[PDB]
Amino acid sequence: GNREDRKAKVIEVLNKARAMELHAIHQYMNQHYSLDDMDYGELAANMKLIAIDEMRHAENFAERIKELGGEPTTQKEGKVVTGQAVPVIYESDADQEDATIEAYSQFLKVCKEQGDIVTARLFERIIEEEQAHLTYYENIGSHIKNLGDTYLAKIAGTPSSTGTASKGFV
Amino acid sequence: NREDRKAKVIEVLNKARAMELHAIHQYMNQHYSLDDMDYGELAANMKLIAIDEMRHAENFAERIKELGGEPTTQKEGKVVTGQAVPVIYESDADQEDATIEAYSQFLKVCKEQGDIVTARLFERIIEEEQAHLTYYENIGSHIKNLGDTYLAKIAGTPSSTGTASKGFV
Amino acid sequence: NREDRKAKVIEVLNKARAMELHAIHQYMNQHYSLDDMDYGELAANMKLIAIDEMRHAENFAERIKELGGEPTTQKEGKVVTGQAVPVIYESDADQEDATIEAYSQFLKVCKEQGDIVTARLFERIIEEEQAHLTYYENIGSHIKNLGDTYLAKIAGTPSSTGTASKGFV
Amino acid sequence: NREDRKAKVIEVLNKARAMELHAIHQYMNQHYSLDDMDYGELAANMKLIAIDEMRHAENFAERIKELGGEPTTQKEGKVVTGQAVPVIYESDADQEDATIEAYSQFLKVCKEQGDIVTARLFERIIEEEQAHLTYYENIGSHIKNLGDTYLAKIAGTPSSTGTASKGFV
Amino acid sequence: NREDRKAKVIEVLNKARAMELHAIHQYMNQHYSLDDMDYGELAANMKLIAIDEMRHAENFAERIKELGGEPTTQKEGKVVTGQAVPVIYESDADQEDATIEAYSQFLKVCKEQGDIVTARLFERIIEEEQAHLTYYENIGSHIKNLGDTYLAKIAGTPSSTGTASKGFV
Amino acid sequence: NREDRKAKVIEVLNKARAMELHAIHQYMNQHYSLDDMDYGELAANMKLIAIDEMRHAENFAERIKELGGEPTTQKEGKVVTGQAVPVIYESDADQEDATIEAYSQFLKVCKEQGDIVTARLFERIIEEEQAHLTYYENIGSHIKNLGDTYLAKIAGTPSSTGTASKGFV
Ligand code: FEC
Ligand code: FEC
Ligand code: FEC
Ligand SMILES: [Fe+2]
Ligand SMILES: [Fe+2]
Ligand SMILES: [Fe+2]
Ligand SMILES: [Fe+2]
Ligand SMILES: [Fe+2]
Ligand SMILES: [Fe+2]
Ligand SMILES: [Fe+2]
Ligand SMILES: [Fe+2]
Ligand SMILES: [Fe+2]
Ligand SMILES: [Fe+2]
Ligand SMILES: [Fe+2]
Ligand SMILES: [Fe+2]
Repeated sequence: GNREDRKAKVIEVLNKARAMELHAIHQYMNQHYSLDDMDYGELAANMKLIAIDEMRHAENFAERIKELGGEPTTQKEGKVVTGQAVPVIYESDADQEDATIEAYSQFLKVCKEQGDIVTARLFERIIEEEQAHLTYYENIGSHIKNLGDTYLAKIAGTPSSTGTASKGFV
Repeated sequence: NREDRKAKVIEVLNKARAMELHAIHQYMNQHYSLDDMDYGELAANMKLIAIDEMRHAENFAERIKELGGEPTTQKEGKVVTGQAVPVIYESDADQEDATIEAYSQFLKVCKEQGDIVTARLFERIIEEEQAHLTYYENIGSHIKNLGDTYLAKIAGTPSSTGTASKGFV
Repeated sequence: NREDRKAKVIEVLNKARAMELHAIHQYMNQHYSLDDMDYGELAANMKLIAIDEMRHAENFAERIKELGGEPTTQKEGKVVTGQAVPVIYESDADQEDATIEAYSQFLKVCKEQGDIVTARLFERIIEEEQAHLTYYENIGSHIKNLGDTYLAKIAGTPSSTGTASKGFV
Repeated sequence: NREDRKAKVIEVLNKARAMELHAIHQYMNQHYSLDDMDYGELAANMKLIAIDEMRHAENFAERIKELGGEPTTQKEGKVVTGQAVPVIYESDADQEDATIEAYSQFLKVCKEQGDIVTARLFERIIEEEQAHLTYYENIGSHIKNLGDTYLAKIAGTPSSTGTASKGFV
Repeated sequence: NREDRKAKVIEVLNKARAMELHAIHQYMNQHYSLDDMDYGELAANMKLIAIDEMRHAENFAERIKELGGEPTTQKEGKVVTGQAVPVIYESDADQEDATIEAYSQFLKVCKEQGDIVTARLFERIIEEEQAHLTYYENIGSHIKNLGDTYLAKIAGTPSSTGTASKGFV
Repeated sequence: NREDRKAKVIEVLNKARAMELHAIHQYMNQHYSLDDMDYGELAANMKLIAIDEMRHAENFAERIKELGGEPTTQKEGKVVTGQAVPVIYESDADQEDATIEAYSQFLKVCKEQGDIVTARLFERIIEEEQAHLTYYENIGSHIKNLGDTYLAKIAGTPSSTGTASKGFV
């Protein structure tokens, strides 16, 4: 289609992806608070670090949406599942990252269809980061499945720090 | 006694966290606009304040967990988009003021319920909200009183908030 | 005057009765939750104490009739739903304590009105409420000091309160 | 969807439960009067029918819990007091007849929402309401057709409903 | 058509029977593992539910024979092995829920084909499946909320389901 | 070695269990027909023998678990349906004979693998299969020698195998 139409179709998949990120941020941070509460430090820490990757994805999608003339969404897609036990956390996050990669690859095809190279490349890079998340989650899930409590005993009491504090305003 | 007290504090903690979640999205939205407008300094500071609200959201969640509750994932209120520069600063000062007002009452509940740790948490965050309020009031005043000469000075400034986010990848 | 002495005692009996009707709904509400949760012995004793409150309600009504009045059908206050197990026992203890205080005052009115039979009725029921209070305090103390290890013991226990309600059908 | 079908059944379950709570209070009110009038066998059967409704109210509440809902604690409508013996059996019949009509409709909703278990629960309770209906129409007919000649035979009969309520104390 | 009405019902009867054959092997597989882990009460009840499934399979076959059909000997789906304890009670609950959904559809086919006797069979068995579902949910809830503290209680319990097989030798 | 000795025995145990699963379905299929034909004593005894096979399948499964294995859920071969009464008893005699042959080879492996306990399990079960074999040969002999005169005697006889199999519901 025309210039405006081309931007609009891409703005639409960008807002769908971004809404998926917003969901991931809250879901992963929800699991983070639980892991932290259970005092599984290394697990709690990497979960937050992955939530921060999703915050960056959300921001990148937003910045591209503005560059195309659109308005970045503020609504998350789907609802957050709370109270998941450890094995459910890792099995569900693996499923969610898989679904994400599936959807983002369809979104990339749309960008290519609309002749938007820059946005297509954005999705490409982010899909590669989602793959890292998927592999991480699959591996934790696999050890939980195969090694049970004996694997968890080693994470118990480990540091949970994600580094120096959030460069903020105050 | 104890059980009732805990439940009442968890309720105000979640109300506050819900307000933090609103603020994160509202400020980041305005941050995208300022960046798009290329007012770097305003863009940068708006995001840094958004990261303060993220840390508030997280401190509330952690206290909620310590008290046996579940931290909410829904924001309070709707995000307003398309605000022009004068409206951004007038509204944000209004939001910060209202936030301090509500948190002050939340604080009071914590004291009535005998929860000193949660009261101290609110106290600390309220002091950080006062800093946000003052910042927004100040930008608002210079936009009211000086416009362009002031905005031309912000035009083209760096919008970097420092080194990139420690993440997983 | 005989009629005013009766009117005055019927008044406190209906207040008491309304409190019983509340307690029936409140404790049975909790019973449905404990059953759902499959905490058998706890569900069963909760319902057994509710049945005590039904009996109280019944005895208050029969004395009211004896005095020429009309037993009320409205419960005092409202029932709290969705209470978690720690809150169930803390609040139920609270409620029994408040009942004994209330009833201790109603008994005073009876004596003041020269009604020995109603006064003895309140005295007999008050001792039963003491038994309810001690029970709830005891469970409350176990859930506080032992938490999930105590509940693990109750998990899956029988929830029978004996033979089913003899009824009409 | 699954949650929509459960919510719709919970709604008609809560309506029915509110009708049961009302029947419990209405019929026990009459029981207090019949006992006061010293018509023991009428009073005893009235209380046994109220206990049937208590058991219906409990069954509905348990099924509501199984479906994830919250059982109501509010009765439907208002309790009429001070009814005379002819009015008692005339209105109890009307009420039983109206409950069977409503429950037949509630049953239809369960089926529409594909809830077999709840349909059979309504089905079984309707057959018990029918036994209540028949009892009230029969007593009502004797009071209307025979009056005092018939009541003379009930005067001073036993009112016991058997061994008293297993309770907590 | 008389023959076609029977044919359609026999088809849903064979489909339900195939689900029953599956449940039998799936539950007994988990029974062998729970016994292997020496959680007697859980192993025992798991095997008692399997035996309920054997009886449903048998009742379906008998109705199929009455209708002139041939009872299937293939199970629907495959058995999952090596499940961990939380997975056992999560899947069985899911499987009981799915069974109820289907049997209610099967019931509708019988009514449409005007087979009252078969519909009534499905109705009764659906009530039994609901008792199974409730059981699995309760165990999975205790494993979820109490973990090993609950299992410690079960460890080393008797696994007896009673007197042995009334068989031929 | 120890594991390989266990693995070889698990293999013949699972082969035996697959044969039991087949006999259960094969014999119950014939039980369904015999009942439909209303030859009760024959239908009763066929079901009783299938319950014996159920027990064998269970003992094999239990032994497999003891050796670290997974009990198979797949049956050996196919169920033949629609067999005439004479074919039923000739084939089952033939099936029992072959099982004893196979079982006797399986016992050998146990001994070669140094597994005394599993060899003794096969030994006790082989004695039961011989009881089954004699039974089936006896009936085939009456059908061959006496035909319809034998069946006239069994027609309308009781088919019960006892009170229902105690289950969960
Ligand atoms: C971008 C973006 C969004 C999307 C908002 C939108 O509406 O577009 C975004 C959204 C969220 C939201 C929700 C939450 C709240 C989640 C919850 O509590 O459930 C949420 C929570 C946090 N983020 Fe977040 N954010 N965010 C960054 C960017 C974005 N953030 C950058 C950058 C940093 C910088 C990290 C640093 O260096 O300290 C960063 C850090 C945090 C920390 C870590 C703070 C600490 O440990 O001190 C927490 C907690
Ligand atoms: C269930 C349930 C409810 C509904 C509460 C809810 O919110 O779901 C429930 C509600 C009430 C309410 C009001 C009253 C008060 C009636 C009035 O005074 O108007 C009320 C009254 C009575 N109930 Fe009650 N019910 N109910 C049982 C179950 C429930 N009942 C079971 C079971 C038994 C067992 C029968 C026995 O063995 O005595 C039992 C017995 C009684 C007796 C008999 C005491 C005695 O004779 O010693 C009286 C009076
Ligand atoms: C063990 C075992 C298996 C193998 C499953 C596995 O994968 O390990 C086993 C498998 C099967 C299978 C198929 C069927 C279905 C037959 C068919 O319809 O083809 C099958 C069918 C039945 N079993 Fe069964 N089972 N099972 C016992 C043990 C085992 N069961 C025990 C124990 C009892 C207990 C009876 C008692 O003494 O009370 C018993 C009884 C029955 C009854 C009798 C019901 C009644 O008369 O009420 C029927 C029908
Ligand atoms: Fe992402
Ligand atoms: Fe991701
Ligand atoms: Fe804040
Ligand atoms: Fe602020
Ligand atoms: Fe009481
Ligand atoms: Fe009490
Ligand atoms: Fe009723
Ligand atoms: Fe009724
Ligand atoms: Fe079944
Ligand atoms: Fe079942
Ligand atoms: Fe066998
Ligand atoms: Fe055999």
